[PDB]
Amino acid sequence: PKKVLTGVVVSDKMQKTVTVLVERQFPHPLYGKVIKRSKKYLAHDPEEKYKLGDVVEIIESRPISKRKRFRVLRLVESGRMDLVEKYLIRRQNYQSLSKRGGKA
Amino acid sequence: MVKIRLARFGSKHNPHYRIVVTDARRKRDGKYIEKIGYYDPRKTTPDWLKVDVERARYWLSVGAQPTDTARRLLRQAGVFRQE
Amino acid sequence: PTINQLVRKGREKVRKKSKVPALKGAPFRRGVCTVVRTVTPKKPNSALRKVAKVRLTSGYEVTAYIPGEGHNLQEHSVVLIRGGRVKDLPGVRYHIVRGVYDAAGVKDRKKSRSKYGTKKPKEA
Amino acid sequence: MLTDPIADMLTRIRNATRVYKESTDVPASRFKEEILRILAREGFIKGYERVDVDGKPYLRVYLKYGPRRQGPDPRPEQVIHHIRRISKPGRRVYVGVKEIPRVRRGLGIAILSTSKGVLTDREARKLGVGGELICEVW
Amino acid sequence: GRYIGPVCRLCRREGVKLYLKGERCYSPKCAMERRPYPPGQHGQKRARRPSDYAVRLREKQKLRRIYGISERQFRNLFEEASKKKGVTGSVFLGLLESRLDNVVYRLGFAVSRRQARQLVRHGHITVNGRRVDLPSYRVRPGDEIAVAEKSRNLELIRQNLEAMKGRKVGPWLSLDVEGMKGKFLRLPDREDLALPVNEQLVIEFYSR
Amino acid sequence: RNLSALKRHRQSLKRRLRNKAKKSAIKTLSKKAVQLAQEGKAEEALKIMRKAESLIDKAAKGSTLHKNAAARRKSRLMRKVRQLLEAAGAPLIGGGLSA
RNA sequence: GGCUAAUCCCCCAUGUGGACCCGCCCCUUGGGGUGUGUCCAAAGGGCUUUGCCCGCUUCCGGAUGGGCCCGCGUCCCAUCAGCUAGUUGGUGGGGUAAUGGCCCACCAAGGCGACGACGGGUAGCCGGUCUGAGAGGAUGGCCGGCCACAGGGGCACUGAGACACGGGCCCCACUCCUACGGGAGGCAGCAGUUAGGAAUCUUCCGCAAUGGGCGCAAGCCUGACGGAGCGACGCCGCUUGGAGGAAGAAGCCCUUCGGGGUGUAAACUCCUGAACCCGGGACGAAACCCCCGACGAGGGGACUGACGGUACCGGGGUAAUAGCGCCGGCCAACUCCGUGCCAGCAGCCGCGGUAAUACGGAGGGCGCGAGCGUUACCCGGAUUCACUGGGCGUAAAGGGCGUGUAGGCGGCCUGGGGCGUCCCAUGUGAAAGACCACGGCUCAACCGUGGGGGAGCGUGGGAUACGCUCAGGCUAGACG
Ligand SMILES: [K+]
Ligand SMILES: [K+]
Ligand SMILES: [K+]
Ligand SMILES: [K+]
Ligand SMILES: [K+]
Ligand SMILES: [K+]
Ligand SMILES: [K+]
Ligand SMILES: [K+]
Ligand SMILES: [K+]
Ligand SMILES: [K+]
Ligand SMILES: [K+]
Ligand SMILES: [K+]
Ligand SMILES: [K+]
Ligand SMILES: [K+]
Ligand SMILES: [K+]
Ligand SMILES: [K+]
Ligand SMILES: [K+]
Ligand SMILES: [K+]
Ligand SMILES: [K+]
Ligand SMILES: [K+]
Ligand SMILES: [K+]
Ligand SMILES: [K+]
Ligand SMILES: [K+]
Ligand SMILES: [K+]
Ligand SMILES: [K+]
Ligand SMILES: [K+]
Ligand SMILES: [K+]
Ligand SMILES: [Mg+2]
Ligand SMILES: [Mg+2]
Ligand SMILES: [Mg+2]
Ligand SMILES: [Mg+2]
Ligand SMILES: [Mg+2]
Ligand SMILES: [Mg+2]
Ligand SMILES: [Mg+2]
Ligand SMILES: [Mg+2]
Ligand SMILES: [Mg+2]
Ligand SMILES: [Mg+2]
Ligand SMILES: [Mg+2]
Ligand SMILES: [Mg+2]
Ligand SMILES: [Mg+2]
Ligand SMILES: [Mg+2]
Ligand SMILES: [Mg+2]
Ligand SMILES: [Mg+2]
Ligand SMILES: [Mg+2]
Ligand SMILES: [Mg+2]
Ligand SMILES: [Mg+2]
Ligand SMILES: [Mg+2]
Ligand SMILES: [Mg+2]
Ligand SMILES: [Mg+2]
Ligand SMILES: [Mg+2]
Ligand SMILES: [Mg+2]
Ligand SMILES: [Mg+2]
Ligand SMILES: [Mg+2]
Ligand SMILES: [Mg+2]
Ligand SMILES: [Mg+2]
Ligand SMILES: [Mg+2]
Ligand SMILES: [Mg+2]
Ligand SMILES: [Mg+2]
Ligand SMILES: [Mg+2]
Ligand SMILES: [Mg+2]
Ligand SMILES: [Mg+2]
Ligand SMILES: [Mg+2]
Ligand SMILES: [Mg+2]
Ligand SMILES: [Mg+2]
Ligand SMILES: [Mg+2]
Ligand SMILES: [Mg+2]
Ligand SMILES: [Mg+2]
Ligand SMILES: [Mg+2]
Ligand SMILES: [Mg+2]
Ligand SMILES: [Mg+2]
Ligand SMILES: [Mg+2]
Ligand SMILES: [Mg+2]
Ligand SMILES: [Mg+2]
Ligand SMILES: [Mg+2]
Ligand SMILES: [Mg+2]
Ligand SMILES: [Mg+2]
Ligand SMILES: [Mg+2]
Ligand SMILES: [Mg+2]
Ligand SMILES: [Mg+2]
Ligand SMILES: [Mg+2]
Ligand SMILES: [Mg+2]
Ligand SMILES: [Mg+2]
Ligand SMILES: [Mg+2]
Ligand SMILES: [Mg+2]
Ligand SMILES: [Mg+2]
Ligand SMILES: [Mg+2]
Ligand SMILES: [Mg+2]
Ligand SMILES: [Mg+2]
Ligand SMILES: [Mg+2]
Ligand SMILES: [Mg+2]
Ligand SMILES: [Mg+2]
Ligand SMILES: [Mg+2]
Ligand SMILES: [Mg+2]
Ligand SMILES: [Mg+2]
Ligand SMILES: [Zn+2]
Repeated sequence: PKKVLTGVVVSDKMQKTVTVLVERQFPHPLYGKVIKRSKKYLAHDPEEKYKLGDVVEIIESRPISKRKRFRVLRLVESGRMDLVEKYLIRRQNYQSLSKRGGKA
Repeated sequence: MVKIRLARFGSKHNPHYRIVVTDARRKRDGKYIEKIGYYDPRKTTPDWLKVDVERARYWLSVGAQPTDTARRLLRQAGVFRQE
Repeated sequence: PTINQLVRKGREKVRKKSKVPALKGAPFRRGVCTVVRTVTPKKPNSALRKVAKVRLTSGYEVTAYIPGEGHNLQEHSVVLIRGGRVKDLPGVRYHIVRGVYDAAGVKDRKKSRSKYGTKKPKEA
Repeated sequence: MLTDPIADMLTRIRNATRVYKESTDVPASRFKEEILRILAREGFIKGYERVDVDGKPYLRVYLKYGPRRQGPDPRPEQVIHHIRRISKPGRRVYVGVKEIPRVRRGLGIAILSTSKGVLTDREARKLGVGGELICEVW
Repeated sequence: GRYIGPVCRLCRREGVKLYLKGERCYSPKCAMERRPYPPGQHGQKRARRPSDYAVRLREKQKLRRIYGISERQFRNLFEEASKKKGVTGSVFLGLLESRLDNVVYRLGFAVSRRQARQLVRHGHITVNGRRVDLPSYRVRPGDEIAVAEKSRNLELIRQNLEAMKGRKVGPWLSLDVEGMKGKFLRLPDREDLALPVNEQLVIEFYSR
Repeated sequence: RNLSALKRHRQSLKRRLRNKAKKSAIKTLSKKAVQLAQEGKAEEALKIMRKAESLIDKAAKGSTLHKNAAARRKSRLMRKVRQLLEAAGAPLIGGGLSA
């Protein structure tokens, strides 16, 4: 069945497209500990209906573009930037770990 | 087209075929679609030929084309006997 | 380390390094003898051991021990080498196979003959 | 705070028994109490009871031991020879019924936590369920 | 290859009596009956406390040297025994005992195992009618091991089978001295066999 | 010193020229139609559109276009023509365009 | 340049139907229906010739095969940390069987990265295989599946299908032909040659069988395949003899010079009788086809064997290959002579400088046997990368200290949810292999039939203790 995923909209600076961050949890194959890895999906939002901070369902779809095979199925829960926050920061720390400038 | 034929399985001088449904283009001992019997040309045992005639009839009903030898074997097991 | 740590860095597998760059892993390599000297063993021992600098097809040049009572390896002998160092002569890590190519077998050998390329003593 | 209250308890007990204490108090939690019941029923402790140390709820855990002994060191054998935490914050361990262990060819027990409540490796095997392997005791 | 050579020296090294000759092994000429000490220039010297290894080695070498089987074949049987269900030691002895060349010896068609081997290779034996000349052929419970009809008139088979008139046969077998045939009733139980061997040590030798 | 199957190469070349030509026609008329429609010439543009439609379906009779390739072309054609017309309007000869 | 046939190409017609545009209905991404308009069909051949066969056209469906897309999984280096402009997305096109920046205009300014982007190294992936108690480690040869390539690079044509190993075009490198303008070619098919290498076979037989292409069929093609050949390369089976033979030949080796060992071993005696010589001699092969019947069901008859005069059965019949490593400890097996830190041995510890069980030989002995050793490489032992299953005061190992980001982890009670977790059913998990059983070659290797498993993933249903999440509460942590 068309895979359905739930996630948070972390970007919407694109036309009719939003970025959804989907987390997942599983037992490390050798160390057991439940670890939590995640991935971002560019989902189709033709009505520009979804905004930053929405937790949405996403459904496997027919290609809309390269790098874009999912459509926003529906809104699960509105606004909640606490999630958008983790992301933004986790990305900001990247500056402070190379050779140039950054923030601690 | 798809066929019903014999795939070789025994060993040197010890042939044992498998009556099989497969695409005509596949190598003979390659991936078949279904096994519907087996055949020992040297009748080394009382059970040298078995054919799932209900199944044979199915494939035959969908286009499967038997080899002249496969047909010969299927007949022997009353695949075409309409009596 | 903590499990979180093993999850973050994991264990590191041990890479085993060779003692026989007879290249291609190959069981044997062919070469030609450059020099055919003699060497002095280390500390505990003393004697005149027969070595041989060899230029391998492997595209290598290394010293290889010449086992047995007596040989016949000049400055252009075609030799076949195998793995096997000589604990006394640091730097010698291969043996010449007495019985192949130019390195003749040992004569009047009667025990461990196969290890010295000496055919079964004729006669009855 | 304690990072693992069940391990804290398993140890308070491990410790108390090594110096043959009478009882031992542990901060109370339903889950902890639930584990004691198995502990009691299988005859590892004499039982326990809710009490109020100071102003907060605890659980006197009446320990139990064998008889005095012969020769040097008369100290009695332990009822709880071994009591170890298996699942832990940082590394939770879950098992399927087909994967439930067998502590000392049966002479010991494993305490799982299932959706059918806290059970021993048999109560679990019986009800045909598995869950979080909490600890083993023998 | 099946060895082929001085057999009594094997008795001398194992210190026990193996019957690689049938008669003579019951006679005051048995060598074991007059030189129970190992062969070679040191047979009479003071034996040194054997090593745990030596003990196991010697013990297995004894059991194998009894059936005249190759270390190769021998090892394969043991592995097969180890795989099968049941006490490996016994199952091992059952299999070793199910070898036609051995069964032919048990039924007294031959004086020794090495003789029963030749009687098989040369067709003088039969299994359920059809002839078999494979010393290693495995007799199963219910089979009938007989002498080849064309062979029933052999000076050697005459003697051997005559001498059988009167002798008893293993509880797992059953001879018929008249018709020159017998039957493998069932796999011999450990108790039935009385070999000077501790199969336990053997299983350990292959455990190393 | 070789295979008489060089024949397939000869045949291919004729078949190639045969296809190339059928298509050139299709394109040329297709444009012609789109152009007339764009200029408001309805009766004229539809008239030509039908040839195009016909040539396309015909090309599909054999292995020139075959498939849904014709379908695709007819579609894109009738759409561009119907739309270009509607920007002045009045589909006279009511050629291929359905009511 | 000229002539000409067709199942070659084209035009008109017929419209079951189908395609396209627009509308309406159901359905929900471009699925199904309906209406008007437009557009689109075809090929003949053979006869036992007027009734069948082979074939043609359009459409719906089946079956097989395949394209594209998505989740998760898939080595080493962070002494590679920033990467990106068709780049990321949008609108409109083009292109295709089809989605898509696949391609193109135009607009936006995005996309990716420590959960390792980008870069560098290495590498076809898998079923499986080897090893291991397992977890795991290593591996991907044969066989089966998928992918990629066909001298190197690029490209399209034809076609249901190709960007085509024995098709085409261009560039490049090479070989050959050349009357110097210009042409020809590609064994990573079978066999073979040459080069490289430690090392890898026959320019064999057959199309009898299984399979494939074309043909109504007869039949043709098939280095696919079925066989044979070479190589102990591996596995399995088998032989070089069996029984009797001296308080024990000779020779050889030790010796307390009494004697001890090789050893029932030999010679001998009797028995069987591998090799070899005769006779017989196969399964694999019954279909296609023909006749009857209806070209069906059914019945009947005929042809056909490379392997091969091989397997195997019967008769006769000789007593007739044994080697290799090792014997100081680990490690099973000891003495003499020779040599004198020499000649040499050596896996580690070590051995030899005058009486060496360690060097060399001999006698004897242990091991294994058509093999035995050696080298190389993988797993093991090695809980020595420790998940199972390790450690850091002095053995290697605590960061010089703090502050703190991400992350990891989280006290007590109640409730909702049910992501983790657990349960049931179900689908999937090809065949081969592996396991068990029975069975076919005299056994076995090998092979056939059958059975039993299986983690993971999809779907439906269920549980809610623990973890997570949401909501509320508490004061024992923390803070004031
Ligand atoms: K950045
Ligand atoms: K069908
Ligand atoms: K054409
Ligand atoms: K012409
Ligand atoms: K119409
Ligand atoms: K169809
Ligand atoms: K299909
Ligand atoms: K499909
Ligand atoms: K587009
Ligand atoms: K384990
Ligand atoms: K692996
Ligand atoms: K791999
Ligand atoms: K693997
Ligand atoms: K045909
Ligand atoms: K018929
Ligand atoms: K014969
Ligand atoms: K002889
Ligand atoms: K001397
Ligand atoms: K000395
Ligand atoms: K010595
Ligand atoms: K020596
Ligand atoms: K290792
Ligand atoms: K330090
Ligand atoms: K520092
Ligand atoms: K709840
Ligand atoms: K395995
Ligand atoms: K499932
Ligand atoms: Mg937006
Ligand atoms: Mg995901
Ligand atoms: Mg020295
Ligand atoms: Mg070495
Ligand atoms: Mg030596
Ligand atoms: Mg067993
Ligand atoms: Mg072991
Ligand atoms: Mg042609
Ligand atoms: Mg033009
Ligand atoms: Mg002309
Ligand atoms: Mg119509
Ligand atoms: Mg419609
Ligand atoms: Mg309509
Ligand atoms: Mg009209
Ligand atoms: Mg028409
Ligand atoms: Mg006609
Ligand atoms: Mg588009
Ligand atoms: Mg399109
Ligand atoms: Mg692009
Ligand atoms: Mg940027
Ligand atoms: Mg490569
Ligand atoms: Mg291990
Ligand atoms: Mg295993
Ligand atoms: Mg494994
Ligand atoms: Mg393969
Ligand atoms: Mg090439
Ligand atoms: Mg075609
Ligand atoms: Mg085409
Ligand atoms: Mg081609
Ligand atoms: Mg290709
Ligand atoms: Mg070629
Ligand atoms: Mg060469
Ligand atoms: Mg053929
Ligand atoms: Mg054929
Ligand atoms: Mg003598
Ligand atoms: Mg004898
Ligand atoms: Mg005879
Ligand atoms: Mg005779
Ligand atoms: Mg034929
Ligand atoms: Mg006729
Ligand atoms: Mg007729
Ligand atoms: Mg018939
Ligand atoms: Mg020893
Ligand atoms: Mg001297
Ligand atoms: Mg000297
Ligand atoms: Mg000396
Ligand atoms: Mg000694
Ligand atoms: Mg030694
Ligand atoms: Mg390990
Ligand atoms: Mg650990
Ligand atoms: Mg350590
Ligand atoms: Mg230190
Ligand atoms: Mg410090
Ligand atoms: Mg801090
Ligand atoms: Mg924090
Ligand atoms: Mg908590
Ligand atoms: Mg948290
Ligand atoms: Mg759930
Ligand atoms: Mg399942
Ligand atoms: Mg399978
Ligand atoms: Mg059998
Ligand atoms: Mg099977
Ligand atoms: Mg399961
Ligand atoms: Mg479910
Ligand atoms: Mg609930
Ligand atoms: Mg809750
Ligand atoms: Mg709260
Ligand atoms: Zn004896």
